[PDB]
Amino acid sequence: SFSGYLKLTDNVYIKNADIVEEAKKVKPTVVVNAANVYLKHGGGVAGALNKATNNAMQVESDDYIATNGPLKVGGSCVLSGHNLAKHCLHVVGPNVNKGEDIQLLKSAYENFNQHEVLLAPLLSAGIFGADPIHSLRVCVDTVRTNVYLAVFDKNLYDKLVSSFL
Ligand SMILES: Cc1nc(C#N)c(N)o1
Repeated sequence: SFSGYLKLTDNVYIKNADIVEEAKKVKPTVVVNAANVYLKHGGGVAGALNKATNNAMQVESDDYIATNGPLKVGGSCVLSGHNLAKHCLHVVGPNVNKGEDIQLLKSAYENFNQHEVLLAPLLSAGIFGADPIHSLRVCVDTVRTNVYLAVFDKNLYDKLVSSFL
């Protein structure tokens, strides 16, 4: 199962890891993708997860969008986890660089409560432009299920752990 995680709360764990390598190792039931409403997995966590699936995640996602239309900011959909997980929960956190409402971050984390255990990144962090310290706070105050957070950046991981209240 999940190894080397630091326990933050009753249900939130954190590790300095590449979520792709973590998913390939653990093969979790659910890996969370830091998705956008169009499921265009170009960069950040989404680009990395999609590249690990040899673009199969993008092909599946394009068919999903053709059928259903775009997701809402704060929403999610469950698709295949391909070679990374049983399922991928594509969750859209607000993108601060596109001027989206940061208050939607709690709605985005609420999607995690539909899954007993997840491997996930910090929503709206990285190229989505939100403060990762704030994202971790919203995560711990919103998610009640077991969430294993993978933080790619070592310096950010250290800052997150050392400043955790
Ligand atoms: C290549 C890569 N970039 C990230 C991020 N963020 C990741 N998980 O893997």
